Amino acid sequence: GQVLVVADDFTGANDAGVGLAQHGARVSVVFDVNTLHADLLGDAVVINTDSRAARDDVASQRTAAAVAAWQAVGGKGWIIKKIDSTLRGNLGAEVAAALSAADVPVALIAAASPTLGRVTRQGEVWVNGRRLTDTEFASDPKTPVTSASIAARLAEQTALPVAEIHLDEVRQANLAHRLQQLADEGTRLIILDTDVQDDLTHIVNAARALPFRPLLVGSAGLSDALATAQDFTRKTEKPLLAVVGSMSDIAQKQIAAARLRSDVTLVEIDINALFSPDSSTVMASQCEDALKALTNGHHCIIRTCQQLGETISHYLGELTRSIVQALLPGGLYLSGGDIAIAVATALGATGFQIKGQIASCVPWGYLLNSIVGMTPVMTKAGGFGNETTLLDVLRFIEEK
Ligand SMILES: O=C([O-])[C@@H](O)[C@H](O)CO
Repeated sequence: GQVLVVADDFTGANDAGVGLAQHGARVSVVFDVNTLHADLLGDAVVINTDSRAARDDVASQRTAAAVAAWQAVGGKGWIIKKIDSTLRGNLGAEVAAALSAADVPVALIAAASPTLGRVTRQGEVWVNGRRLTDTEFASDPKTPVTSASIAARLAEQTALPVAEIHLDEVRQANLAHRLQQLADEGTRLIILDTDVQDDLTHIVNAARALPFRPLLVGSAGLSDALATAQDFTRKTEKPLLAVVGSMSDIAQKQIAAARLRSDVTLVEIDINALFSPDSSTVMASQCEDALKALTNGHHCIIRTCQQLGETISHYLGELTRSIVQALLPGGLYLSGGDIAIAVATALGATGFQIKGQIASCVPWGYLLNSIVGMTPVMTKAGGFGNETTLLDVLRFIEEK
């Protein structure tokens, strides 16, 4: 389930890394292949061969050495040779080297990044409406681009047999069978069209259906599709604890948006149960549920489903206090205002030091003199925000 990215430059390495991290990977750029070891392998390793303007033989040697070093410490999973979307550099030498080191029958070259305006049509790269050779990316200063044809570029440095699969054929349900056919026939480099990001999803699904893991070759688009397909477990060390008593439509939508995530757990508070005699045992249960979510790296959303409001706010205050004593969390989000005040009071707070605001409607700071110490606390009034407000709060806590 491990990924190796071998990129030919600084920005390519970073861009691949970012994409992996965004999809839940533990990912690092390792500066010298000589500091690679088994513990660094989970989930992704990125090597920058800094070889775009190097001699072809040097580029080849570095690329192969990166793959070999990863293999030598037990790397197993997927290898992506990150190339320039605009086809600058030692493409053929580096792809051939990576394929040799990978020791599998084929490389899938799916170079497009449609969300960045790079597509592959009939084997040629187009950038924002022009063939690549009618763009700037092709006028030196260091590394000319003499063809928009991926095959033609490759052939400057490698004579490995190639085949192109154009868009209509790419989109067929039998793509994996076609990849297998070409492999069996001795084709080594398979060059695939792409117009939209879904095409890259489809190509990676086909790659995953083969009895070996092909070498992958592409730019940000393919890297993102690979990262997505790995389905990395989303977790955070210090997750948000959210406590929401708001029954507004927008609160439901905000929670629903977070609920879509695999790293979010809801603890639902049946208002009816508050009047039952076993209320305390149920609260103990809800406390346990929240602890289990938070300690296993899920954000935890506690939400309900005159004096009624006060009964509910008091209960949520006591549940929150119970969870804090039982413990984390990375942050505390309280909504609406009645909940914010009831919870603050239950935690012994004397005030709220305001540092700023998230998403134009979520004040944040620290409670003063409370049992949550310097845990960031966020509040939101009932009715405020948009469908992504709570997602914005999750991101805030993830980043700090
Ligand atoms: O693929 C791209 O366009 C970028 O990663 C570029 O190669 C960075 O120099």
